[PDB]
Amino acid sequence: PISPIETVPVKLKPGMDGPKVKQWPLTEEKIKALVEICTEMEKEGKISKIGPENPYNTPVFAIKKKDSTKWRKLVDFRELNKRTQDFWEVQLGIPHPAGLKKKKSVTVLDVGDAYFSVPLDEDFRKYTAFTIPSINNETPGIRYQYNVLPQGWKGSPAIFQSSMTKILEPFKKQNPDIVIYQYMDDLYVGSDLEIGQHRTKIEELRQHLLRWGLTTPDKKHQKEPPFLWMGYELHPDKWTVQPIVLPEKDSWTVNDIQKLVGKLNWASQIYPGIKVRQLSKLLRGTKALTEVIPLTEEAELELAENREILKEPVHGVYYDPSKDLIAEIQKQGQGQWTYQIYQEPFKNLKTGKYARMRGAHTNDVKQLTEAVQKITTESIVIWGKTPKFKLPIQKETWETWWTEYWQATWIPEWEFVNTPPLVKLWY
Amino acid sequence: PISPIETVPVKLKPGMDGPKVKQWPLTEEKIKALVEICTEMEKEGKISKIGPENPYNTPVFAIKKKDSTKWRKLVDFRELNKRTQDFWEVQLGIPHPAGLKKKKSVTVLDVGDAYFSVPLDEDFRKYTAFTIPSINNETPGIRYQYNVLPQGWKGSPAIFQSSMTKILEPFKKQNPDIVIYQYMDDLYVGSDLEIGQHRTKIEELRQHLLRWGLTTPDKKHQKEPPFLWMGYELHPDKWTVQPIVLPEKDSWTVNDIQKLVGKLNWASQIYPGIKVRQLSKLLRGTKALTEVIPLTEEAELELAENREILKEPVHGVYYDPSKDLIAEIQKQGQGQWTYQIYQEPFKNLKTGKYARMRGAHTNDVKQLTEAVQKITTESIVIWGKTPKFKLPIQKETWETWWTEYWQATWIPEWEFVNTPPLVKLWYQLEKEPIVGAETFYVDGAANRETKLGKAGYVTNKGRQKVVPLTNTTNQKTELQAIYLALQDSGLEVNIVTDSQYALGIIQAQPDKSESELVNQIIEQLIKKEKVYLAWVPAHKGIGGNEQVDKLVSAGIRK
Ligand SMILES: CC(C)=CCN1Cc2cc(Cl)cc3[nH]c(=S)n(c23)C[C@@H]1C
Repeated sequence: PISPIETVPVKLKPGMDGPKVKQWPLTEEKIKALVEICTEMEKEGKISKIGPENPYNTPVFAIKKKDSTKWRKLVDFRELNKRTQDFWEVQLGIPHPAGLKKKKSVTVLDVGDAYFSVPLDEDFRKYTAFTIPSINNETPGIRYQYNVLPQGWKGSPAIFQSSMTKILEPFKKQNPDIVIYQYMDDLYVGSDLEIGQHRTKIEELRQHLLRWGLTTPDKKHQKEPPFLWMGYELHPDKWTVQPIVLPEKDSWTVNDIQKLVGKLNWASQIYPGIKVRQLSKLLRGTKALTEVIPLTEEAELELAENREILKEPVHGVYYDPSKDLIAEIQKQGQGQWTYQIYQEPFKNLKTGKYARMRGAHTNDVKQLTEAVQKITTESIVIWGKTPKFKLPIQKETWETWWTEYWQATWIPEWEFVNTPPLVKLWY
Repeated sequence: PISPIETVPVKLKPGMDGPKVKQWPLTEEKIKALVEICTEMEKEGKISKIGPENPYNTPVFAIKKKDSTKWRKLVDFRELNKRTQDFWEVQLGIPHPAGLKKKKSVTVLDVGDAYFSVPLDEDFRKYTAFTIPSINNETPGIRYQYNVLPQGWKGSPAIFQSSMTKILEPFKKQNPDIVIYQYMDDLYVGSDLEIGQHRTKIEELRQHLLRWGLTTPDKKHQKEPPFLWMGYELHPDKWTVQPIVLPEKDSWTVNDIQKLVGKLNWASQIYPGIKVRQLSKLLRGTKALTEVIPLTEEAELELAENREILKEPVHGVYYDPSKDLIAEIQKQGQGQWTYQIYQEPFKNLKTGKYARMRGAHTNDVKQLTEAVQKITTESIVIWGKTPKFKLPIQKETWETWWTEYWQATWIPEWEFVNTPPLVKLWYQLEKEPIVGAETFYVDGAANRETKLGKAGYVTNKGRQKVVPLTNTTNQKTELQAIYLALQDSGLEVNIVTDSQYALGIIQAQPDKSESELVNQIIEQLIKKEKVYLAWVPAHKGIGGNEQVDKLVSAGIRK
């Protein structure tokens, strides 16, 4: 509406042009799901139609954010971000609450609908150019530019930051114990009160946001007595390593003792503290892969000493804020996914196994894509940034079906490793 | 005159200034001729004179063209062009025929010199001033400047095709029943109006376009019955690529080997079989486009087999949103596979192939997928939907690949239909070591410096052996050593590998590879009843692997 305001003059990093990514081709059910949106979005005055003189681009996708609810836009702002907010990571860097991880219960709300007010300098709008396609490059597509705050951008919560610190004041007064990290377009609010009480404090905030500045939270629940959207009730206080346990086979068949001695040695790299010698000695002797072999007493000590040494962790559990973090996921079996956020090999800051049995809706390009967001929220909470992934998937298959299952608001940068496993065992 | 259209702001690159491409004094016989054609463009108002406060310049050459009954003008601003800002990409994307639906009639209109009907930013015209002398040594500058989208300038094509789409906006509203598609300077209009009834609209539009400079003298829309565009050939209900002439001769050089493997590939959009493994295989000849290439016996087999096909031509049908796109994939060659898409019973819509250039050892069930995949990725792109797939493969085969393959793969709609080389698993390894079976502690290395080592193995029952193999290198030996364990062994054998590569390759249950060293293992795994590959690393204090490690010293002292 007619309620203009001051523009935080926005700019680029040194010596660079705007994103010029190219618009990936999308479905028919989708090319429309955006025409409508964007076309509401011009009346609304948020976006405008542009001309040739503007040659930048950013992919626009389309999804259904609530168990397949209503079509919603999702600009891939991955490339204009680097091209601006990296120099803006410093200028308006929304600070990271390292205690949030500790709160026994977390909740995440979509304060993104808010940015929707602050106008953008018409000296930067140029670069948020985006493009909606057509079925067979028949129609040259509809070209838009942004006039409010590109809601995908890593430099928008930053601009509209003051406005939030403000809208959040009395909440902090009243309850000066809840943490509130404001990453991208979400607000993680962490309390440490009774299972249901954490939720309480939240309906509250979802409400104090409301009445005040038209920033709107999302209606997590009503009376809806159905098993849909259990809830984003995170609890960042749990994360420990142990199912990289050695199968204790009281039937130490050679084959068994073979693989075992095997794994054990790779560990030498992840855990410099390993000495599998006199155990190897037990397999020394061409024998049938189905017999017993449990001798070298001193070696057996090596079996306990290692079994227990696996509990006292690596040096590399040190976060180095100038190191982009890498997440690697691994099809461990049927449903059971796995991953390990590291920064320098074997020095891994975090591990865990994403679980969702096949038979149900086993779309592998689901359990992972789902396991790519969980793993990626697990990092907003913790390290306050998203990890570049290594995805056990064909570039294409993923580039085809990521956007279906992506319910999220941001997009971690990624890479697909056609490179096999050694690790996909039980880890 | 000039079509009064909302002008669009073109600029030069930041910090940069307009052209000063001065020019070598022109041909008097063609300099006057510059005035006798410019004056027409100047009175046509496209060219206006100035001289004092605008310093910039560029090159006004002059030339003649196809069946020229008149002299032509020329001024490429490829200097200014690079000093001109960057625009929106003219058009990346070609409406590949097969996607098109049938419209009852489709004229094609020349969009004449619609570049000059459109105007140029009243500022960005200063950087367009050109210069014409008069006598080798006589008249002081006869300087002109542009007012309308010049004929070679980074932006014209776009500023232009922007303008037109604006200029066709009203008509495209009132007429939401007659499709248009610009093309450089052409316009394909295509209604469902019956001949003439259609003629009513071309005429209206023709007049519409006539109002804001888009003069369309394509009289009652001149429209050659067939359509060559982008090398296509389009008819009211069919498309193709007609003149594909696989040449035939003796010296088949890289340059022509390429060209030969171009047309061939192209042809595949519609020709139900065109193979291109062989010719492409050798086609990897580097730097010698001009140097002749010995078209090999199998590369010959391909070449004309295709000719057989490519003589009996094919008609491609147009899309129709009444039916789901259907997909058939059958394997024709070795790396080779084929797919053709239809929705109706049997006249073709689209055809294509998927040949593997993965690296060196790809599986077959996997290999169906990658093909399948390519098609989804292609249908999405053209028809905006997704062929229901029909594939030569029980699910019994498919579902066993994902439940056990590492990388994941997702499979949309797909129905099974029996055909010839049924896609399946030939050999399937175990989980647990086969009980009691002769455990082979294999090994096979070779010196880096001496390509010649010795594969061989050692069983539980003191049963050694070894084979001297020349022209080898560790890799080619740890596999060779497996094969041997797969030869002097029962129908249910366990095997211990030093290597990984080896255990890698076999462990992935691959089938074809082009070499006999790997290949022979496959046909040993196939005929078998129960292999069991297994890995324990070299010199890992593994005395069990130590012997296999020291065994070979009967062919090298160290
Ligand atoms: C492929 C090109 C330049 C198309 C332009 N063009 C003309 C055309 C020609 C044939 Cl034979 C079938 C066609 N089917 C459709 S839809 N079109 C069409 C419309 C567009 C407007």
